[PDB]
Amino acid sequence: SFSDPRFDDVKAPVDECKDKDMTYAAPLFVTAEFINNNTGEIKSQTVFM
Amino acid sequence: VRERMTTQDVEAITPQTLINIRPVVAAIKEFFGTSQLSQFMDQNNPLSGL
Amino acid sequence: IFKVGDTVVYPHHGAALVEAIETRTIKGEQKEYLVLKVAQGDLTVRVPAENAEYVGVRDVVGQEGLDKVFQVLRAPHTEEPTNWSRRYKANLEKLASGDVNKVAEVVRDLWRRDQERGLSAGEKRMLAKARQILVGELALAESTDDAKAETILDEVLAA
Ligand SMILES: C/C(=C\[C@H](C)CCCCC(=O)O)[C@@H]1O[C@@H]2C=C[C@@H]1OC(=O)\C=C/C=C\C=C\[C@H]1O[C@@H]3C[C@H]1O[C@@H](/C=C/C[C@H]1O[C@H](C[C@H](O)[C@H]1C)[C@@H](O)[C@@H](O)/C=C/CC/C=C/C2)[C@@H]3C
Repeated sequence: SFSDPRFDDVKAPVDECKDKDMTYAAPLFVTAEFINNNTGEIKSQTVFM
Repeated sequence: VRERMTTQDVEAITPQTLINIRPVVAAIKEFFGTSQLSQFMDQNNPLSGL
Repeated sequence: IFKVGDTVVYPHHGAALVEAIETRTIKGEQKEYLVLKVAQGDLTVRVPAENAEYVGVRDVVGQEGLDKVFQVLRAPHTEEPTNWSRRYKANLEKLASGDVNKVAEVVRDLWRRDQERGLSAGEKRMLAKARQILVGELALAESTDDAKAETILDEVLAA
């Protein structure tokens, strides 16, 4: 499955990114979850997208 | 993901072992750079920005 | 079998901790769905106790298996010919099998190997990974520190 994309803060402020040529970014966090139909478990990691 | 799903053995995987986000971030950066719709902000005056 | 707060080794992920045993619903029933977080992958694993024996989850073995592998090492003389691809496939299948004693014997064989020969790059990668998981299982077998288990290794590894 895939579930609940959420964000952190920005990596850097505006003019700092403009000066250091970095993209004004923010991380994506996603509550990913794997399930086997064979025996049945949740595998609920938090994948940085 | 579907490709490696069969190749990977059971009770040994996790979504971190399954998911490659490298093509996703490549698609995002390949759109924000080097597209047609992404553009330098034409900003010789704030009206041209607007 | 299992109660909340007990360490329990889950293959292949190794030692982990139970947070609760939920009885969540599917097909009407509610079963022994124990929610269990791990330390390495940072994920919560709902496990039903009805197939905890299917997946082969394990209460942490202590001094019995510890002195077992400590009986095995310091003369781990094994024969494997120069078919080193066959060797690597064999120990990789063993490593997938997840037996503590065999995994310990093979990483001590790798210690005996790189003591003289020097492993490959991915061979050393597999070496360090299996040392990591085996040392985590050891350091919770004596319920102690990673540095403690590494000093334990150094004082038993041909020692
Ligand atoms: C022909 C074209 C763009 C031309 C270069 C300029 C547009 C016509 C401007 C005009 O005459 O009024 C098209 O551009 C894209 C899609 C198809 C075409 O691609 C095309 O055939 C051409 C380019 C497609 C992508 C280019 C990406 C990068 O090339 C540089 C950096 C990135 O984008 C470009 C940005 C151009 C901004 C222009 O802005 C204009 C003024 C100047 O002509 C430019 C400063 C302003 O008038 C502004 O208001 C108009 C913007 C165009 C609206 C959206 C265009 C998307 C800059 C030249």
